[PDB]
Amino acid sequence: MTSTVEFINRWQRIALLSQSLLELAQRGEWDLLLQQEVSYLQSIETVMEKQTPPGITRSIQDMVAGYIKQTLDNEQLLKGLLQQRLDELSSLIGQVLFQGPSAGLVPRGSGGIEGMTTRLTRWLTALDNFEAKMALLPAV
Repeated sequence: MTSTVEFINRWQRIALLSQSLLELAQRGEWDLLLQQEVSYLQSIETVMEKQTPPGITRSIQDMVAGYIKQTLDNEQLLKGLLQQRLDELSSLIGQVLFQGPSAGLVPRGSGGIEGMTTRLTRWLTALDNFEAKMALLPAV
């Protein structure tokens, strides 16, 4: 049951990762967001590579759908929080737009803020990508 184990375990990892990253975002610990970033996005992509058949079984789908509720709620709260956070941060760095919930805040950071902005913008658009594409999953 290798594909079963990988599918449920990876959804479990994404659920626990997004939960952890949510708590950290609520506490202001952006450091572990930047670290576990690559971990979270990797787990997302690799579970989505495990395309399960239309006729998925009861227990698998129930546990998976639970982890899907976890990660989509955690990442929803992450998405809005980090959208408003990068909003404020770009306002601190220079000036934010009245509306700019996309990859446009700080075009050339140059110094240490360069990595922060480019990561978290690629991150938010990869979150929105996961959200959308996994909602578009015809067979999970």
